[PDB]
Amino acid sequence: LSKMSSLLERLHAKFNPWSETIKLVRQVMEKQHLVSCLETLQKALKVTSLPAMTDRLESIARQNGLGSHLSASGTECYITSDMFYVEVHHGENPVSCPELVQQLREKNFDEFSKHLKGLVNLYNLPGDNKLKTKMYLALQSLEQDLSKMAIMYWKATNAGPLDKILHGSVGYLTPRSGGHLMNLKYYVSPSDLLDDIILHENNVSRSLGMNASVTIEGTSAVYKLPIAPLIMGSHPVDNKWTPSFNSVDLPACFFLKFPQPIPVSRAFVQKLQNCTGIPLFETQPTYAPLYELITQFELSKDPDPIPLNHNMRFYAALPGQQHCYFLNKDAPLPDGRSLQGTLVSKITFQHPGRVPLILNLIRHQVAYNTLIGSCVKRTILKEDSPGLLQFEVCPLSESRFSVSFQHPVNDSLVCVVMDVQDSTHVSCKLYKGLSDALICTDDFIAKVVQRCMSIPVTMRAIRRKAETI
Amino acid sequence: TRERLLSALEDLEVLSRELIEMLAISRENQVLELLIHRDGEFQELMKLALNQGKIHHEMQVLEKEVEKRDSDIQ
Amino acid sequence: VNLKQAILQAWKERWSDYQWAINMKKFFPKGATWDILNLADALLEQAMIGPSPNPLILSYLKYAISSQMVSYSSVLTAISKFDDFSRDLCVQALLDIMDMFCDRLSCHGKAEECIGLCRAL
Amino acid sequence: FLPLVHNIIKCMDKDQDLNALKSKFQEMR
Repeated sequence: LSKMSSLLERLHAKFNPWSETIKLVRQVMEKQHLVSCLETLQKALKVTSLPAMTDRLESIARQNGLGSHLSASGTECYITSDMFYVEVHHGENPVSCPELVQQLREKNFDEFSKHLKGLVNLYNLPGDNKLKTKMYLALQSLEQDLSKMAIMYWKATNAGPLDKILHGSVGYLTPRSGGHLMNLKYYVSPSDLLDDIILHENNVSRSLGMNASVTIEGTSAVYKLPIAPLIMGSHPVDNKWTPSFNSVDLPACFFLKFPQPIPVSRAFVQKLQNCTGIPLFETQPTYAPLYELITQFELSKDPDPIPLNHNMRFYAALPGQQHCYFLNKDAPLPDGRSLQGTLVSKITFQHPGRVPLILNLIRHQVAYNTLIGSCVKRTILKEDSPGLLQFEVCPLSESRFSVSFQHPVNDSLVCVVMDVQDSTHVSCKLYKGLSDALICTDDFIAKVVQRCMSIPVTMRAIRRKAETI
Repeated sequence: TRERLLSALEDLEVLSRELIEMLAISRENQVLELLIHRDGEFQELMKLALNQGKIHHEMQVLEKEVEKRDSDIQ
Repeated sequence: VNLKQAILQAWKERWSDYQWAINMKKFFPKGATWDILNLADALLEQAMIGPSPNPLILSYLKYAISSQMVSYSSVLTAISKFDDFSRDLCVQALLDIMDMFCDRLSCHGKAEECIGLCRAL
Repeated sequence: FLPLVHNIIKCMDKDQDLNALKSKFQEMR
């Protein structure tokens, strides 16, 4: 069909040729990614003979805007600011990264181009010359302190990688390599730990979970940051930080950028800000219902051309039974205002002292988002007469929500109120009428949820356990 | 099967040339499809080249045997 | 069939309040003034059960008061049977519903309905 | 054959038209 249309295009070229196409490309030149992807596609064997290659590397720099100086055929250096690296300012060449060496030795010039882009973004700092060198030094001190704090947790408890990610000081931390900055993994959702029962080992993927990056970024305001490692003396349990001043008032703060903005509620902003004065969003922007933002984050994880047009009526299909969940945004909280929140991408912290507290609040907000997020789905359940056991989620207190469903055996509405008090310790209470059939034991539901994943799922277990009895 | 072998090789050559033109136009998943469909075709043509190698062994001796018998019979 | 199933179908497919009124008429040929069938009781039960009141079934009850489907007496009794009182949001919703018909409370019917309004007050 | 074409691909990435012409001559061979 279209393979015969590709044969038709070849016939058209013959009527016209490959040489003519090359001439047209040359004329366009006179007037990156795809190549490397399809190059691995080809790679039964790799390019052995490589006459120039230097010319392509010069071209890659030209497109980047970097400056290339080459000493001999073997060594070529791309130099800008302190971002100087050589394939054979204020610091020694740190490492022969296997990551960069492997990509260059194999036919992946595209991957090398991405790595340079990362290095350029890290050093897109407004400050230049001496101011930039000190600012980088501050980032190095923060990295050393965060690394030590992670080491202390491992010494105190020999926890497995999963425990460190879910409930540990800092988080699984990978030290910065080339352009990539330090990544602290705040949370690994139970459903996504399982892929199509993954055992993490020390080989935990960079993106196999929720990850946050620590970096220095320029700010309009002026702040004091440690310019030397501040954990000179460490109390054996937890950490002790020697007081500031050393430090200098650089016009920037340390940041905890999140790759995908996390929807966060107004209550969390107050709970977090209690610990840290630094204004998170400073200029008060927009603040609408949280449940809408949670749906957008979940729906946009996988992008499709047609907007779901859910009307907050998400439909879920499960191995046994069919369920419809109404998210009920706009339900009044005790204060009389619907849960309202704004996406947060960057959180700024001066020192790491308040960081353990800030992360614990974030873990709770992320966990609540994941349980409510598991329901959001692209289901076209239209005219569904059989099954269709529908249940709904009204926000009744910041950090609490109620899923309401008809009693599985009897007829009265029964509601499970779940509060995300902890990241791994949501506490749920079943509300059932005085005359009703014992629907479930709170512990059995917990065991099924922990062994498996998500909350659309929790409702199935509640229905199945009641029916089995 | 010689005519079929020639045609099979010709199909690979013309489609590869058109793919080069498409790559010049490009600079996504259509070129990814073009690459993986070309993969199957030229890998089967590499198996036909392995058969051409054995044609330069067994089939070559067989052809020589027929030619030698002709002259010997005469 | 039951009033709970009809209200719950009205919640499942999102029905606006007038479409709920039409389909509620269609599901039940005898109107029975809707107070024999206890519309206010079922709407309050399935509005006040998922902690924070869902605005859909409250919109249904506010339409069923503002339009004269449901008498004020059945609403005042169904309000009286709620208590619980630990949730301020459901109580504020009940006081807005009372803010609708109070200061008016005019029965136009039999005298037994007026006595029922007296006991309901 | 294709191993020579793989060498031709490396030249095309490096630059090219001459390599495609070489592939046509290889088809004549």
